[PDB]
Amino acid sequence: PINVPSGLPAVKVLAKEGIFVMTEKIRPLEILILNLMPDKIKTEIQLLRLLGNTPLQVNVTLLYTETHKPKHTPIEHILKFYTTFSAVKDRKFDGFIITGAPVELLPFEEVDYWEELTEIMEWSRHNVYSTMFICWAAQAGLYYFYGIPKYELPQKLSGVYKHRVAKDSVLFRGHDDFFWAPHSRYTEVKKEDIDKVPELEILAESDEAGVYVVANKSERQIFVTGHPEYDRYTLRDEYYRDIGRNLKVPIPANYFPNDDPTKTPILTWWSHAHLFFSNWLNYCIYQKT
Amino acid sequence: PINVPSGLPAVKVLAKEGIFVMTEKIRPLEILILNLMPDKIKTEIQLLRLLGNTPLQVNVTLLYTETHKPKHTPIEHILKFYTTFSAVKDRKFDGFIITGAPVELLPFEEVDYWEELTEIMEWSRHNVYSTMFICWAAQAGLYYFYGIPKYELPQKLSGVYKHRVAKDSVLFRGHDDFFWAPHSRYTEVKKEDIDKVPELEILAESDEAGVYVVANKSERQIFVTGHPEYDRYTLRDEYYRDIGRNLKVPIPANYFPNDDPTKTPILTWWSHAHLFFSNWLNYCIYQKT
Repeated sequence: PINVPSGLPAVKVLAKEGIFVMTEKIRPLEILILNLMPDKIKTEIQLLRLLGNTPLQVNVTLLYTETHKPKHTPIEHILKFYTTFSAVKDRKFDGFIITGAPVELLPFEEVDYWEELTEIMEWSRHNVYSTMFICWAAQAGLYYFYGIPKYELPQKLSGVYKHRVAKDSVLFRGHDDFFWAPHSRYTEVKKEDIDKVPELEILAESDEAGVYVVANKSERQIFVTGHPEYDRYTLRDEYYRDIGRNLKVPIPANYFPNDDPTKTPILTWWSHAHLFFSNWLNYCIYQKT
Repeated sequence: PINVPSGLPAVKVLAKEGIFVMTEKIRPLEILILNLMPDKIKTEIQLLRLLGNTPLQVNVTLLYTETHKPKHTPIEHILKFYTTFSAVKDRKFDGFIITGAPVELLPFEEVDYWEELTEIMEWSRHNVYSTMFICWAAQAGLYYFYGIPKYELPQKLSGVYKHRVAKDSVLFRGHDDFFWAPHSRYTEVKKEDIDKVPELEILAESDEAGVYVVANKSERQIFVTGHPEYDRYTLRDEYYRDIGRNLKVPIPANYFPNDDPTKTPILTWWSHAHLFFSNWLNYCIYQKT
């Protein structure tokens, strides 16, 4: 069902979970991913897992900035699998995901590649049917399209938080009254700013985590502040990493049994993640363009 | 997406939840429903809700026994919308749902229409790709195909119960470690009987509710002992009904806030229900026949 570049690590990883990606030649959906994460291989796997759960054919195209300051991912992988804005200016896509980045703490305009991002964002307004913006990207987009500013939090929001649906959307078909989603970020946007923009609507939120999903009335722009796509272990690995660097930090919230980091975490947000991305593909894209 | 008979009440009901059924003329999936419930209109709505959540086209055919002893549903509705085994012997279907019935307390062979049911069940072995059997039907089928007997429970199992996945299946893609499903029945089948039949596998179970989902190795037969398709209110209406008949009975388990029947119930099993029926349609049927 989902099609991806030939040697992508995700193929063999996902193959282990019954998810058989492919690498060969109604029409398939064209889904673009602008991967801004530091661990690009992990994020690929997490997103591809959810784009594949479906009977629709998806073709995935992996995009990067021409500005590369080497973070985690090695240069070879980006060179092999990733393309630039220039090679896709001229195409149109049914969907587009712009992922998080570890960049919350700078003003938007003082990010290396804000100007590139801006051109791409603007382009997606016209060449992508529905664009989804995750984590810091939600903030970048809410800011660039609607003037919605971000704010530093007293401390880091890191854990799994409980949410409710604030406004009906097809995106939340199949949801229970309450669901869980991970958040991991040092900044936030606010109901009170968003509330001043009629084009925007708050679809889900959390008392602990705040605004979670906001969207256009047409749902051609969807802003997600958390990380529904994270693995059971994602937060744990981050925790063990920081602790191993002798940094003192909070145990992620509502994640570890009894808040015990040796005791393995309980997976509570898979259902939401899967429903959410299926609905996007089926309801926000396939049945609309 | 989902197609159904012209005047079905479900059309207008589901239309209220954005689910636009249809009534006109890859090919559509042919899904047969043998509705044995006493409230046939309710069950239609509950099942159609979950068969429709999908990008695949489904055509639904509503089947009944030629034996009718009038329960709840009026004769006019059955006469208008329902057809008999004879009119469908000759067709083949991709999927088939056989629903519950209020019949647990009789031996199988002393049910009015066991012999009709038996002929239909046998037929589905050959003319239906994947057959799903719910509530009492799970028991009828487990019994008829594998010799698996049912047992009376000390008291009635009535509530929402927590479950785990016991064996991996595509049916449970997107599930959390633990999920909820309603059960409402006076009888049960047992791990210990099922365990003696290699063709069977237990896919989900509950410590409180017991065996929940069992299946063929090919998943061409799926047995569900609970009612994932129930509305928020289904258990409440049953409760108010029985209490109004001055019958003393248990408050349904894990359903009412604080076990208070005026306080409205919290919907906790929608996610599971939706994932489960999507997976059936996508993974157990569409990608196989």
